[PDB]
Amino acid sequence: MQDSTSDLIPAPPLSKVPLQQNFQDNQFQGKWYVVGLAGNAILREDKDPQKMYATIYELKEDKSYNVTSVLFRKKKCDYWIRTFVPGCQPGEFTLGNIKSYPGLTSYLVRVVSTNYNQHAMVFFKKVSQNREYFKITLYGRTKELTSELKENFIRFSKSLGLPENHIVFPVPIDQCIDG
Repeated sequence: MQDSTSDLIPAPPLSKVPLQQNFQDNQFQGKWYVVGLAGNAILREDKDPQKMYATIYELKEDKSYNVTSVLFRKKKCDYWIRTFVPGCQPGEFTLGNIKSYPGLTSYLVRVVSTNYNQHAMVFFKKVSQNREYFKITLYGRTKELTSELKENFIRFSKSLGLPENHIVFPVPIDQCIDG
């Protein structure tokens, strides 16, 4: 080292960090296909790639979401649920009961921009008693998306988020409706 190196990129603006308008819970609740995964505390290893899964957002008549994440087995798909609830208004939600929770310190969720006919992007941020990690995902609320969406998800995140940490889309297809 000790020579010209790669520190060219300037401070990345929020341009990769927009937020959904006043979209409503009562119609937003649905089932997306997990299509990319990036965060500072996320483990993307070439040796051990992450299989993609699915998650369904189901609102309840009490400004709250019960979210079902679907996973793949060798020939079965199973369900597990986490809850999400809007903070004070639409656009901001939290997970669990971090106010009442012991080792959960601060869980805030804010989807960036959805395109429910193609794709949507999530900004997930949370802390445990003393751990700080955040994750951003892109998934497909439709049966199919675009083949450009692969390069486009990398190039958009790359231009704004460069290769800072574990920010990639190690998510193949393998939709569980085909199994």
